[PDB]
Amino acid sequence: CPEQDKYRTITGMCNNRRSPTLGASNRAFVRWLPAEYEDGFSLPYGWTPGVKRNGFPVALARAVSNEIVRFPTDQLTPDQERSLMFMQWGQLLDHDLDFTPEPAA
Amino acid sequence: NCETSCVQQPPCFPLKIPPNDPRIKNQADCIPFFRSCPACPGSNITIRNQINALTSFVDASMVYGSEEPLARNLRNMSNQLGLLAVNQRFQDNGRALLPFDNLHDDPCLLTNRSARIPCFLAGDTRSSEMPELTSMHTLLLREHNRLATELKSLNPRWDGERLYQEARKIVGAMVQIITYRDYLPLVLGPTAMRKYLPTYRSYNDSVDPRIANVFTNAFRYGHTLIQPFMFRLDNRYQPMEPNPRVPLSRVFFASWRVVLEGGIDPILRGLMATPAKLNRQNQIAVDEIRERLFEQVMRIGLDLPALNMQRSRDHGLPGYNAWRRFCGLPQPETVGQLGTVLRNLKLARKLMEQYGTPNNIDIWMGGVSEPLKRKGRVGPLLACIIGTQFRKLRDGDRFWWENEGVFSMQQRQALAQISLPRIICDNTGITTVSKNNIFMSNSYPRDFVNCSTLPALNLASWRE
Ligand SMILES: *[C@@H]1O[C@H](CO[C@@H]2O[C@@H](C)[C@@H](O)[C@@H](O)[C@@H]2O)[C@@H](O[C@@H]2O[C@H](CO)[C@@H](O[C@@H]3O[C@H](CO)[C@@H](O)[C@H](O)[C@@H]3O)[C@H](O)[C@H]2NC(C)=O)[C@H](O)[C@H]1NC(C)=O
Ligand code: HEM
Ligand SMILES: O=c1[nH]c(=S)n(C[C@H]2CCCO2)c2[nH]cnc12
Ligand SMILES: *[C@@H]1O[C@H](CO)[C@@H](O)[C@H](O)[C@H]1NC(C)=O
Ligand SMILES: *[C@@H]1O[C@H](CO)[C@@H](O)[C@H](O)[C@H]1NC(C)=O
Ligand SMILES: [Ca+2]
Ligand SMILES: [Cl-]
Ligand SMILES: [Cl-]
Ligand SMILES: [Cl-]
Repeated sequence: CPEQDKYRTITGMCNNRRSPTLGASNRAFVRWLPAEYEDGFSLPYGWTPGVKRNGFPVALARAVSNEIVRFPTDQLTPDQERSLMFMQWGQLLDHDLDFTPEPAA
Repeated sequence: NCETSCVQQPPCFPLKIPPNDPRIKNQADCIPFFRSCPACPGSNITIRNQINALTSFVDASMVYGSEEPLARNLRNMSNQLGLLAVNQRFQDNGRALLPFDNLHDDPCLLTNRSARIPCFLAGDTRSSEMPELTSMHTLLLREHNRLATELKSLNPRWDGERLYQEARKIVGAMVQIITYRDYLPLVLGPTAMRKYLPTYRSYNDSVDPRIANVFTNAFRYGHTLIQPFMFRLDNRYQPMEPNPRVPLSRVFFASWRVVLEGGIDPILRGLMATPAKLNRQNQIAVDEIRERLFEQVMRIGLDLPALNMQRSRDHGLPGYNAWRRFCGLPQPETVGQLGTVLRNLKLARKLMEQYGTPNNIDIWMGGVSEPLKRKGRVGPLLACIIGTQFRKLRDGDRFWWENEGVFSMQQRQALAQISLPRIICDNTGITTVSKNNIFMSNSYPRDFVNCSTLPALNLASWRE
């Protein structure tokens, strides 16, 4: 890493001089808690039919969405103390922080 | 191909359809899903982990890129002005638009076949996902070029590289200020702001600045803020006819709406003068994202809240109680205890019915279910996850705008005057903007002022 620098590298490399990949692009996320997979290392909960998570059936994300998230859009409560710009900055900001790649179709 | 089939084979993890679904009547159908790429492909040793393709730093990497070849290609290399490349086919009332990207399977081209408007090219690949996002991306592009132009007048001997880096340094600090000064206090609330983000003291090189895997899901709390329409307003802040309220299912990847439907000014006015959707325990997320997400570019409309929950599983994220314990927050075991935590027993009963145990509640689902902190837009759990992350990004950033040596005292004093309404004033045809705080202000004309009353960024202390 250069000893004197006025500017960030594009990749984030060398921002932390002791561990120069920290916060740099194309690196694995840090984990604040150990991962929980159906097999302990790779398969996600819900992959194997009949395989339970912590003694209970894995709820379908779609069913959870239908039963808890679904609501009549006409009932929508506008936030009197927030603008739509508050939502938009959040997405814009998320896009400065993280993009999780997937394989192409 | 996870978009075309329902076969559960790598890299696909399709969402299964429950019986009596309000939209998908065939239980053999699915919601498309590609598993996030592993850090160690095909390993029998590693515990699967996902990759962050971007710099974790609040450094405007969504404008500049997180890789060297893309960062080069986003720049205007035709001269020594240190500018970002602009669209060579179109302009928004004499003002710059983002360049077009060159994708083999362009999803923007599908939103309006006849229009033939491809997706935009920016530092981040999702720039065209919604025209409100594109407008924000376009605004920051013009601001970089505006800063580079004024810096050129001030320092005529600065070459392209110097001008680009100095304007880039400014844009990043502007994103940092808006985020921590204006955005985050309104997300966390004063109590969580004081707890998780205490006054900045100094850079600490022992603070890990990486994005935590859970943050990629917890920060999706913002999906609860989404209105079902894209709102466009004219110079009088009145609904812009004939399409003032476009359903969100018809704006996803709709770059043609920016190009051919009035530019970024009606979209920015709509953002400032329309209230956000309030997250309520009985009104979590709208059907424009829950039933019709990406309807125009996919074989079936996606369900964003369901994808968030499938993603937390794909990423092997612990459930609600494990994250509660991590945050030093009580972990409810019973339906009565869950009810007390959520100050809503009816919602607690529904969560227990779906999940069986609060230990299994997916992090996004339990996080957005929590009652909101006073003057905040998240409950205790999301405030701890979000607060912790943004503390690490600030404290573990050597290029944080307040870290000594990054800017001079005079530049820091000039930068403290910046605001998002001023950036709108300086780079658009909008002459009437929200009063500070822009994220609170939402009612025209009560919360609005003329641009001429707002202080501009003083670049004088950038003269070498
Ligand atoms: C520089 O920053 C590090 C890391 O700070 C940690 O992360 C931040 C984002 C905030 O959440 C901080 O509150 C948090 O401390 C500081 O080092 C850390 O200090 C604590 C306290 O000394 C360490 O905890 C100890 O852990 C051992 C067991 O492993 C116990 O026996 C001790 O009693 C104590 O709990 C922690 O491990 C350490 N972490 C690292 C990565 O070094 C550091 O103090 C701070 N420096 C300054 C000048 O602010
Ligand atoms: C117009 C507004 C928004 C969308 C359209 C949108 C869409 C998504 C989708 C499709 C994903 C990927 C989902 C999947 O796992 O399959 C996604 C991810 C993330 N969002 Fe979304 N989002 C819109 C709006 C917001 C707002 C306002 C957010 C925050 C305040 C927000 C955050 C996020 C985050 C952090 C992710 C994960 C990103 C990653 O890849 O690491 N979104 N959103
Ligand atoms: O935040 C994200 N936004 C979009 S649009 N995508 C892409 C969509 C296309 C189909 C699969 O996912 C993401 N992939 C990973 N993260 C994101
Ligand atoms: C580069 O800059 C010049 C001068 O501002 C401009 O005319 C030209 O269109 C720009 N080219 C690109 C690719 O942005
Ligand atoms: C598609 O684009 C054309 C302009 O090229 C426009 O006239 C038409 O109304 C658009 N279609 C829809 C459904 O909005
Ligand atoms: Ca970044
Ligand atoms: Cl994590
Ligand atoms: Cl997106
Ligand atoms: Cl105006």
